[PDB]
Amino acid sequence: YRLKAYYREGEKPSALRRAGKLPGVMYNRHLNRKVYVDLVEFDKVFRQASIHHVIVLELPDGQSLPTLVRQVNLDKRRRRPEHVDFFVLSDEPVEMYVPLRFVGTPAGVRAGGVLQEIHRDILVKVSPRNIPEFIEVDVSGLEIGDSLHASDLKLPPGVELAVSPEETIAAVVPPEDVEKLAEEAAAE
Amino acid sequence: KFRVRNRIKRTGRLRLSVFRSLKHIYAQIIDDEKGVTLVSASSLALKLKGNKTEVARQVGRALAEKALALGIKQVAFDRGPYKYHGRVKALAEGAREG
Amino acid sequence: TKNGRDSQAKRLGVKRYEGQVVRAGNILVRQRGTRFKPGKNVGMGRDFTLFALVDGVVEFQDRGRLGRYVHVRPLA
Amino acid sequence: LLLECTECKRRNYATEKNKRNTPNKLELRKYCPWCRKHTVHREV
Amino acid sequence: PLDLALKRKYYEEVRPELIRRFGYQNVWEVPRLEKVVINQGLGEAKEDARILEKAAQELALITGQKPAVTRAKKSISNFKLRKGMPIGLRVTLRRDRMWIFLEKLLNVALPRIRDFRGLNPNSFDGRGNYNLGLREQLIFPEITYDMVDALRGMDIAVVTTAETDEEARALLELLGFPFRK
Amino acid sequence: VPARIICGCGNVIETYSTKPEIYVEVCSKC
Amino acid sequence: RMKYRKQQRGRLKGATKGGDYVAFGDFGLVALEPAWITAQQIEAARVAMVRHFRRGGKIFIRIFPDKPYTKKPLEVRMGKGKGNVEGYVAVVKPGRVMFEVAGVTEEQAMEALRIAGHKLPIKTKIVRRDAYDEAQ
RNA sequence: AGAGCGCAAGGGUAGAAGGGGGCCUGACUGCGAGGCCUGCAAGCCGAGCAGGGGCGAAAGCCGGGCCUAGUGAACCGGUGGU
RNA sequence: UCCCCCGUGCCCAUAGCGGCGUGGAACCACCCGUUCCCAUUCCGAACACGGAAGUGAAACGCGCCAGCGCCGAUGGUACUGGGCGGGCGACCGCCUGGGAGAGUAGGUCGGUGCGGGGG
Ligand SMILES: [Mg+2]
Ligand SMILES: [Mg+2]
Ligand SMILES: [Mg+2]
Ligand SMILES: [Mg+2]
Ligand SMILES: [Mg+2]
Ligand SMILES: [Mg+2]
Ligand SMILES: [Mg+2]
Ligand SMILES: [Mg+2]
Ligand SMILES: [Mg+2]
Ligand SMILES: [Mg+2]
Ligand SMILES: [Mg+2]
Ligand SMILES: [Mg+2]
Ligand SMILES: [Mg+2]
Ligand SMILES: [Mg+2]
Ligand SMILES: [Mg+2]
Ligand SMILES: [Mg+2]
Ligand SMILES: [Mg+2]
Ligand SMILES: [Mg+2]
Ligand SMILES: [Mg+2]
Ligand SMILES: [Mg+2]
Ligand SMILES: [Mg+2]
Ligand SMILES: [Mg+2]
Ligand SMILES: [Mg+2]
Ligand SMILES: [Mg+2]
Ligand SMILES: [Mg+2]
Ligand SMILES: [Mg+2]
Ligand SMILES: [Mg+2]
Ligand SMILES: [Mg+2]
Ligand SMILES: [Mg+2]
Ligand SMILES: [Mg+2]
Ligand SMILES: [Mg+2]
Ligand SMILES: [Mg+2]
Ligand SMILES: [Mg+2]
Repeated sequence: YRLKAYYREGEKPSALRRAGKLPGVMYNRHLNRKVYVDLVEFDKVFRQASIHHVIVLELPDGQSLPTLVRQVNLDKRRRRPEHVDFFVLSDEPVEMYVPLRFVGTPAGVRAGGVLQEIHRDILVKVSPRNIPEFIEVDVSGLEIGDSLHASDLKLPPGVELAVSPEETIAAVVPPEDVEKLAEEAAAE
Repeated sequence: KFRVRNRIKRTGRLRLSVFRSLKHIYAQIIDDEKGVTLVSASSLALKLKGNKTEVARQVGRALAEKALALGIKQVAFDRGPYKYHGRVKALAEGAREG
Repeated sequence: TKNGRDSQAKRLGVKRYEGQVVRAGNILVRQRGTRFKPGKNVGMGRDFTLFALVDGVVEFQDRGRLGRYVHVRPLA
Repeated sequence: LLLECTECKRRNYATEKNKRNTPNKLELRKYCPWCRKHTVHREV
Repeated sequence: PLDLALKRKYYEEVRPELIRRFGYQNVWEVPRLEKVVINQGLGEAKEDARILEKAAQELALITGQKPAVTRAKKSISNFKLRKGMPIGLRVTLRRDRMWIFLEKLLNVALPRIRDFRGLNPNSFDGRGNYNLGLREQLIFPEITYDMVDALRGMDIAVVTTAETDEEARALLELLGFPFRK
Repeated sequence: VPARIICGCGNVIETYSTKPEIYVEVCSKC
Repeated sequence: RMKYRKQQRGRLKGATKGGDYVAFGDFGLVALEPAWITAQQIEAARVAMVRHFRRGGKIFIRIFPDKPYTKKPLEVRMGKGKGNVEGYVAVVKPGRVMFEVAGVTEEQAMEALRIAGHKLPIKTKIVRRDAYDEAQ
């Protein structure tokens, strides 16, 4: 998506936030510059945006930049964004957490059971052309007691998984109820 | 190993670093506390024959003659990784001979 | 209870700091082990006490791997 | 244990501590007296 | 005495049999025996230091080399042991006397064993060395019958420039080891 | 010394070891 | 459990580390005020949760009582407290995410979690997931 | 380096303070520049000088033990000495 | 001056771990042997002496990759000398000077002395 950036120098980082402008920074192997999106806006942008889809950022320099949110420091004490990391992409391969859409209802969840979903997304090395709006997960043969790892992913063309090749992706854990309110009572 | 070297350096001045190869036997006189060597009476890769012990003793008188013409006199001896006994031995041993 | 027991304070630490004149023998640092190390004109004794070996100014060396040393840079 | 060393053919003691049943019935370590210097020391 | 069958066996027989089998490029890369260690787990002679001398002097005529011992570091409370004191014989043999021990092994020691079957092939330590157990050491030549006071056991070890068990497997078969296929 | 192994079955290997009189049996020859 | 006996009280400084982001299940329950939460309080909510939504999803409890809690027995002053009557608590700064559910409807969780905060001795807000993470 | 370093804990530590050896008794006498610490009394560290020694080829190291506990003013009295 | 080797200090992992490659003229290693000096709680493995031939396989030397390790900003925050404010309280907030850790960007298969042999 696209969001209107601005340049920042001396301005009091704190005095800014009162205005509404969530300060931030764009940087990449060659670039590093002070900035500040607008909060009400960044919200909407980043609400859907997050850190999967790229965001091209417009300065009054007209320059459209090929960046995505590297990390955002939230302020503890009632969630809110403090300031924003913006990784300027170029074209060389770049690592990034691409989503995961878990599709289909497993054997587990049917006979009562639970969608445990360790990674609602995953980190993969990839070039900017490949912004794989997501990855598929054949979650359906899964059972309460069973778990699909990383080495089991529907990897789109040209994409290489950066994470360890053995991390678990999701799993199916039992539900939880009253065969565990009596037993959990006296026994312990 | 090289524990020794630490022990020597502590004393103060004028290490005689006796290195010795299977065919050779070099020898620096290093003044630490600046990282410079003063004399460098090598041996096999210098000039002298091939008999080892008699060679060492001869290279002993090497540093010897080379030294006094400068000022040295502290026998301070790096009995390096090799235990003082033979080639190394004769070495300093000749350096004492004069 | 069975507590409230303890051993009197041992008042240890760097006794002279970097860039102080010192006479010979001046205790330079009192220490739990070799938290510091001797070095130039600086001896050490049974307890690990470090002390000047000649009057002069003190300085502190960090040497990573090798540990920290203390010396007197003499002059007169 | 209280052990007080003694000089041979003379008179001079020393600070010591022998051990009880531990392997140690007689001790013969050297030292250094005032009159003259260095002479063998028996227990007693 | 620098000469024997196994002295040359390795050479005018095994040396090139290996160059064919695996094909090196340098004279040294070729797998060589160079270290035979012989060990004993004598927790038994914990008491009798006498029986310590027998396994030692016996070891002398079988290994054709002076024997050595080694007491433990953190000894088993439970099985009558505590600190530096116990006993475990050990005698590394090298050079030629190593060979003169080996010749007795695969041409005398092995052939007369209580139902010997073949050197267990799994006994290769993933890398290039071998370790195998024996019960009766009286299968050795010099050992007479009316002399042994007890069946003392032990286990030998042979270090090889071998870098893999395959390479070692071949190098022991070629010198002459009765493998259980 | 030269240790002869007159192993009982038909063979006599002149190896090296202790005592040239090495009486044996059922070696490699059988 | 382990470690050693009884432990200082300490203060509850700024909400600092005390807080973060949902990190498992769909919805979360977060602390506004600072507090020692008792095991008997956690566990009180834990049950109130399931017992509400039977054969339910998965409740993750992300606060945990490693602080042993002392208390002298109706006498006067001699030594540290016998302690432990309330046993143990969890130090919980404003913003910490205590419980979150998974495998449930928005109104299942908007209830479960609601009930729980009641069982707790503190003021709490409920949470979604928005997007807020760390990646690229 | 998570072992070991007699024993608690700690700080230190294999570029040994840890394991093993060969020779040995400096678990010396006479002293003590200068400091740490400290109300006092006490405690602590200590180069170096001399005497006569020990190990080392030697530079050198040794005035007990990796260190920090293992203790008791003064009186009165015991034993041996000049 | 320049290039390679050898001995040796300084920086203290951006030197390292692991992987591919390469150098034997010299230099060094492995190497031949155990009579002499000397040596192992057993072994010439190690120390030691005398030294054909062989070798660069191991070792080491030089390079090249970033998987581990290590180094690592900036921006922002936490905290907080000093100064204050609200509220009824556990606590919360501003002014002013200081400012992390972690995390991102990123870097990194070293830098350099003195002496010696060799073109
Ligand atoms: Mg199953
Ligand atoms: Mg990586
Ligand atoms: Mg220098
Ligand atoms: Mg008190
Ligand atoms: Mg001293
Ligand atoms: Mg000491
Ligand atoms: Mg001392
Ligand atoms: Mg090659
Ligand atoms: Mg409440
Ligand atoms: Mg000793
Ligand atoms: Mg004084
Ligand atoms: Mg004083
Ligand atoms: Mg002194
Ligand atoms: Mg003297
Ligand atoms: Mg004298
Ligand atoms: Mg000393
Ligand atoms: Mg000691
Ligand atoms: Mg009185
Ligand atoms: Mg009295
Ligand atoms: Mg009395
Ligand atoms: Mg190579
Ligand atoms: Mg080549
Ligand atoms: Mg060649
Ligand atoms: Mg001989
Ligand atoms: Mg190579
Ligand atoms: Mg380079
Ligand atoms: Mg690191
Ligand atoms: Mg790091
Ligand atoms: Mg930082
Ligand atoms: Mg940092
Ligand atoms: Mg250099
Ligand atoms: Mg260098
Ligand atoms: Mg040329």
